[PDB]
Amino acid sequence: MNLNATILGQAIAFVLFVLFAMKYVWPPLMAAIEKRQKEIADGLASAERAHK
Amino acid sequence: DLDLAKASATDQLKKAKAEAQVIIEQANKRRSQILDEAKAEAEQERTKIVAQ
Repeated sequence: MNLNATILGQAIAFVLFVLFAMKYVWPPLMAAIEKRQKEIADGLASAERAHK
Repeated sequence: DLDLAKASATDQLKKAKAEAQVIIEQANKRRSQILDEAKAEAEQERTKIVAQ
């Protein structure tokens, strides 16, 4: 079919989109989930210490 | 609930301290009673002996 220089342009485009997601998108996301988990587990700890 | 646990715990500890104070005070009262009654009893029996 039409194997084209488009394939190489799109390889560079693939790695560029990977880089954009790698630098800007993904790094800022991790913290929220851990904070929300922490504020639920500490309550179970508090109940245990009340009983103790 | 943990706040309630701490409050009741402090109340109970202070109550135990007050009970300890009262109990040891009665111990001291008993000691004074025993000492002075022993002195009086000794004198009573001695006076009886010389009368005899």
